[PDB]
Amino acid sequence: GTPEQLQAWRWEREIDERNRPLSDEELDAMFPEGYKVLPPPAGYVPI
Amino acid sequence: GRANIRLPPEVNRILYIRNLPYKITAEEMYDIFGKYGPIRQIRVGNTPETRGTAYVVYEDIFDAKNACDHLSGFNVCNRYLVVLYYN
Repeated sequence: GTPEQLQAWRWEREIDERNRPLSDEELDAMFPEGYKVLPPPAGYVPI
Repeated sequence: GRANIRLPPEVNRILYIRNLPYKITAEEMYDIFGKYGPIRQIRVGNTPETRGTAYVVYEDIFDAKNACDHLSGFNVCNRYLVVLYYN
């Protein structure tokens, strides 16, 4: 009988990438937490 | 060096507003902020500690700064509003 065993390691940070430009989606990431969107009312027809 | 030039880099298209009424609809907000031109996007506080204040986003930085000044000290429903920039 043999007490067969193993070991474990770790890994460093992820490799490089090319994050998107200052698109519309960054506005979501830049707005504070707890602020819901305010879309216009349905059927709104101004002048 | 720190000179003086208009359209400062400390300002963004995102304008923070304080002292907003607790009861208001999108109908009013689009009529108020749309008075100066097109509006990019708006959000409003929904938590007990956020309600009463909001940040508006304009399509340009030019039109944003133009109205930023003219909306300072504006009185609505017998209360004055306050304008600040995104830091």
